[PDB]
Amino acid sequence: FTINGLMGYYFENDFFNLNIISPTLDGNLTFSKEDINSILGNKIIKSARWIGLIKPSITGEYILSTNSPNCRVELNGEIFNLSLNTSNTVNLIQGNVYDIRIEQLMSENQLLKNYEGIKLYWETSDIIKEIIPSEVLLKPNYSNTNERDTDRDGIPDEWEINGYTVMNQKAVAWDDKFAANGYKKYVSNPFKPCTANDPYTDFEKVSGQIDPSVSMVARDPMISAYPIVGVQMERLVVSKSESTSHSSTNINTVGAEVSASANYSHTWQNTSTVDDTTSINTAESAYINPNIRYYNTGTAPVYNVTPTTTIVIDKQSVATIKGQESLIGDYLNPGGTYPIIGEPPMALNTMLIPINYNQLKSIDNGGTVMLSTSQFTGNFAKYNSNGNLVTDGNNWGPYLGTIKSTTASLTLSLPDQTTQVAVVAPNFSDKTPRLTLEQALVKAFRLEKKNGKFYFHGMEISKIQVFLDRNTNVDFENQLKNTANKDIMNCIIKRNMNILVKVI
Repeated sequence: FTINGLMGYYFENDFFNLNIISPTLDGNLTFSKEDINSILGNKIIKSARWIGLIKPSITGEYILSTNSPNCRVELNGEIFNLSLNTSNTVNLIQGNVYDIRIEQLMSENQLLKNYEGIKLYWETSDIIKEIIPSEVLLKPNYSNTNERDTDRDGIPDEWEINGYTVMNQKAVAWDDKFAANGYKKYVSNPFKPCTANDPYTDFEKVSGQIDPSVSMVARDPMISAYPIVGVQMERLVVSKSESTSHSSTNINTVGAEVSASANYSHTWQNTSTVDDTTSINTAESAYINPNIRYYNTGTAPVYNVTPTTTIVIDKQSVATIKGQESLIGDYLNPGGTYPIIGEPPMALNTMLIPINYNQLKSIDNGGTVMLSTSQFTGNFAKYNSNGNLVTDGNNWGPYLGTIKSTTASLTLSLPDQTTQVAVVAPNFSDKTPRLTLEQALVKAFRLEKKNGKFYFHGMEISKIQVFLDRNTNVDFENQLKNTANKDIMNCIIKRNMNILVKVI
């Protein structure tokens, strides 16, 4: 587990006031001077405070110590460190974890670009001395509490407002110098430990402390962390009721007005071409064997539940694809299929769906079989504080709710297929932050700026079309008219802002 060790906090002020927040791999709470070539003179780090947990591997009398520099330790009941070789010890047991802490207060920074180079060793009964391995050390769960950093989530309101970027260290946003090398600025809320309205928190996200499977686009505190299942068909095979195999394509819906929706679905057509060449009365039905596969265009992964799809023609339903909960070959990987292309699809009527002559004459005239996957998802991955294991919690469902109410839509299809994402954004009609169509299209589909030019792997942006919603269409005629394209920095977004994006 990459994210395994103790979380550190450094301050330029001799008495805790923030400056930088970077994790530590283990007992060596260092910060090489080669990782501060972005901070002005204020490299001479002054104080520090490492918090986190600890889970030994055997009940024994441990002794925490460090080379020198003034420091204290809060190992649940006792103070320690300083520099002494004696100490008063402290009992630690296997299977038990212990919230830590490590104050530091060096006044004179004789070390320019101050290495600080603080080392922490622990000696048990046996004369075995060595830096605490990252196998016993663990970071502090930042996951939203139960029922100056106001929200209480490992960040300062100053950084949540004025923003904060994150290199392999994480720190405040410094316009010029930083965005130079190419870094995504983070905007956050101070009264919502999790703006995107999700399990994970602001700090946890940007840092990475989250589900490894989540889509990189889901690493911002402004970009939700949910999945968006759905079901696609690959070929329908109908016959007589005691053969009509048809290969067709599927598409990702983005219904228009005359949309405050965001559920799941998949339009469908029928290749009316003659696959070779070529007896229905009226009082006859039909037997249809269709095969379909799942799709995950969300920013997260699904585990337990298997959503329920609603197949229909015109408006006349036909069958429903009830998903089997508590059973899945392999999770529904973010942007993955179930089964995967590495296996065979799953026919609704693998080895019934009826229809009447009136329906049989309406399914072939044009061609369309709607599959509107409702909105049902199983359990997700919650970081376990004690053992430090991303395990199957207890459901997803009640998570989608708050999301939509505070997040706006946004779909694509650049890479090779479709990718739906949600973008946090308050409503027009007070704690959230302000977002625009740009910054939203910079953390929704990863499209930064090399030289202030919006690009996608080099691919121009003057090579992608648009597909907003009727509302925003006129709301864009207002937003635009007031200004003039080029700026692209006045195109604010609101909740339920249905938006799509093709590509030429």
